[PDB]
Amino acid sequence: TDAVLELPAATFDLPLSLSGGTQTTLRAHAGHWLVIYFYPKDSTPGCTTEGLDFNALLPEFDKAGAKILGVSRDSVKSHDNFCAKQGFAFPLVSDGDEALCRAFDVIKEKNMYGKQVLGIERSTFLLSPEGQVVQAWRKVKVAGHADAVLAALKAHA
Ligand code: NA
Ligand code: NA
Repeated sequence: TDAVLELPAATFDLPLSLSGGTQTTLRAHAGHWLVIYFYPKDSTPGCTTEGLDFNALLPEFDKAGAKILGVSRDSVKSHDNFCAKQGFAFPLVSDGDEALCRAFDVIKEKNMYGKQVLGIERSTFLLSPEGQVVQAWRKVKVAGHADAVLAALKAHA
């Protein structure tokens, strides 16, 4: 009833490689809210702006017991460098095989260059303590986005 997106059951058990060398799974986050934001490329202007915006709001997400994960298909080492340079205090998922991206249907196609071109569409989701995807933002506008996600989280929580 309250889900806006249905994930395959296996999605919740995928090993997600994080910055810093550990793995997590979505099921491992049971019992608390989770914000998952997908972005197309480490260390680019929009992705850096977005990450810094979430980072600045961490204490507000903490107040709500929520955790955040950023996701792109960059490598663990790329993510480590990005986190260190920017000072991010939340993890980044290295979804190199786009398994998590496909589950959330964020790999979108565009007819461009006389080709069918597939890429990550900037998107964010709110996952409830019981693993339901209860809100989505697609084709995300970075300006104001982290603030809007925090507001929605508070309203849902
Ligand atoms: Na960087
Ligand atoms: Na959760």
